[PDB]
Amino acid sequence: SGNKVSRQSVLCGSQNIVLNGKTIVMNDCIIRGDLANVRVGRHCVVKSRSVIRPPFKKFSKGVAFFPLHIGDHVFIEEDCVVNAAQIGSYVHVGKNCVIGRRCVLKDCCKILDNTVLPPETVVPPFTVFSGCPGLFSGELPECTQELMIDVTKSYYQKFLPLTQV
Amino acid sequence: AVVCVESEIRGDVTIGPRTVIHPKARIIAEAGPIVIGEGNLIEEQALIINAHPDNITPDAEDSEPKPMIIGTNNVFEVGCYSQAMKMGDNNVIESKAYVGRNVILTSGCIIGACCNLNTFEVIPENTVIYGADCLRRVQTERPQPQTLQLDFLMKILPNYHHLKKTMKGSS
Amino acid sequence: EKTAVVIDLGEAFTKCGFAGETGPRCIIPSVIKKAGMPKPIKVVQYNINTEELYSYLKEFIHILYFRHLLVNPRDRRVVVIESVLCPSHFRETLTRVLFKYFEVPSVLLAPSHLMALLTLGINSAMVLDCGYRESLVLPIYEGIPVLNCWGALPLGGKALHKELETQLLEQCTVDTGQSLPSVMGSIPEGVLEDIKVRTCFVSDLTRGLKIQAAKFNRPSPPPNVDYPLDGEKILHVLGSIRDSVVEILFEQDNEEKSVATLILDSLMQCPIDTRKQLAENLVIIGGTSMLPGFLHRLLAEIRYLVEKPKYKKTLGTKTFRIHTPPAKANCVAWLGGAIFGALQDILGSRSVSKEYYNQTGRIPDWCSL
Ligand SMILES: Nc1ncnc2c1ncn2[C@@H]1O[C@H](COP(=O)(O)OP(=O)(O)O)[C@@H](O)[C@H]1O
Repeated sequence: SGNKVSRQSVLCGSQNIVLNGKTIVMNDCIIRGDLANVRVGRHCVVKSRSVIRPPFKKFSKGVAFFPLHIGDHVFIEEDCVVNAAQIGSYVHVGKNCVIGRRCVLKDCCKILDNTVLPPETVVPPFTVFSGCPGLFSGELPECTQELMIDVTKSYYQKFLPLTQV
Repeated sequence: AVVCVESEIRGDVTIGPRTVIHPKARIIAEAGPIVIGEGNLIEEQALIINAHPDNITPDAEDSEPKPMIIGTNNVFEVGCYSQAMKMGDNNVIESKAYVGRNVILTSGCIIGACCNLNTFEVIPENTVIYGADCLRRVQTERPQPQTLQLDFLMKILPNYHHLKKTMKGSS
Repeated sequence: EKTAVVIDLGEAFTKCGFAGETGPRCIIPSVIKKAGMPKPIKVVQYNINTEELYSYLKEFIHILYFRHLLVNPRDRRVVVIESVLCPSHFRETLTRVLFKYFEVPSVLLAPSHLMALLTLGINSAMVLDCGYRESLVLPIYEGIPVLNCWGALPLGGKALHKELETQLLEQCTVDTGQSLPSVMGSIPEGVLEDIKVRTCFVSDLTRGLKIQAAKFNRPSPPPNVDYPLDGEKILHVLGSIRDSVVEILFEQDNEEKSVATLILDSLMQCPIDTRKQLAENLVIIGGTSMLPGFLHRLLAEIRYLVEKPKYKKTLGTKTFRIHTPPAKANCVAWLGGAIFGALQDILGSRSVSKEYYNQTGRIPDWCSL
């Protein structure tokens, strides 16, 4: 849809990836969509050179690590690591970050750059997280969250066709 | 072992059994013969190295003639490299671990996220490092080399076993 | 009714909790982690712009009640655990933040030793506070804190940290990445403090004599464990090092300046009654005092210093029975503030009313009017 397919789009079994409207399909990343699911949504903005892959598909007898969980209109940065997380919608992600073990972020929850979290992490709605361990930077403003969502979709659709062959 | 076609190997690497290398498993074992273990899972985006060449230039009597090795249940995750890690029994390497040169990884080794391994440091058993706190010898007995961290490693290995059969069937 | 805001303070920390709160809800230092600024800017600043401090006060007090309280204190009073020697103008800047900015009901200023007296439930007392950067002895004459007799000297852990950095200049076997004597420039004293928390053990008085031998004409460096810092920085420190930093607390050669000197002389200005009183009416507060093997070695040296020539005659034979804190000596002061704010709602009259500061804009301290 809105995500203009990049010229160098490559991934390893990316069967779970949505054609998000008003987005920007970035290259240099990876996606293990054939393994499990991922909650993709329209109006988002994902950067390049990312590290995306589903954690598991609840590989234990009960319920192990789920696929993923994410939202729409989120502001995703670059070089982040996604593993055992549960993100929300219109969230401003951090650059070169890493998803904590059993992480859970609600909608518009801001993320710090190069930040991670410990085992069994959680985050509230429009709550800024931080630290190498599970830490909270603060809270994100809802007005700034919707503004970042709209500006992210705008800049995504703007720079989406940049040599996206 | 799952010798994946996408698993890019290089050089003479006499691997071992159950060394399921996942897709895009870029490696190098030419200047040092890296033998794989029994019960690991070489995930995507890895980087196995062998004999750091003359770019760094070891001007200290380069007469190495030493090959790398591996161990049982030592599954290394994505992002993390492998700069000739002399591993052992159940030494898992999580995401983005900057593997160091001379780190004799013993048992119960939980290589945390973004933990640059210490060169010329004897990695003893039963020690899990912290993420932001580098060289944290926390959990000296909780992360025990046998029955605690190795038991947790064998427990995580079950999903790796189901994934091993699934990847062998999906291919 | 309402639980008054009991807030501990000091050179190093700033703790808080409800009225009658039994437990360290949190521990905040006496600094402010300024946004944008890589280091947490302190608040214990003197001869400085009280306006930027006013900003620190507004923001810090705001988030401070959000830390220890998570609720607006405009309903209940605020127990302000002060201590003397702080700039009263700065104290009024705090007051204007309270009343003129947050419009709190009423507050009251009380020293630490007063709350210590509240904890022991006694009246006379000879108590010393082991402050961060200083020393603070305060005698009480049956509920009356003695003015002319006191203790206040720059004799705290901060100077000991300076001594620690001196040892870091001397004793430094930081491995490569293997000595590296203070090659790295600055030192994080907070990290050094927690290093002391996990390492600074305290020796014996005879070992204090061993340290005296180490000064002129070496004994028992163990127990001693090295210190590994992240980034290939491992170095060893002897036990004699940290014990030397503890033992140097009594250098009285040609100056006669120490802790016991201050205590003894403070008692020297006391009268006959107060002498035997403070001998039995004796307690010690302060967090710095809480060291392993220091209070008894300390006490032994105190009893030894009773044998000093001008003290056997004058003071001499006096039982120095000491009260003990029911909890951590540092927190015991905050606990005394909790004691006061817990069951004393009647004493709101003594608490500084907001109204007076509204119609006044000031508060006359212990001066005229
Ligand atoms: N358990 C302890 N052992 C040694 N020193 C301590 C302990 N607890 C606190 N301290 C130190 O003693 C001092 C007393 O704390 P605080 O009330 O913050 O002092 P001040 O009033 O001078 O700031 C602080 O410097 C603190 O670092």
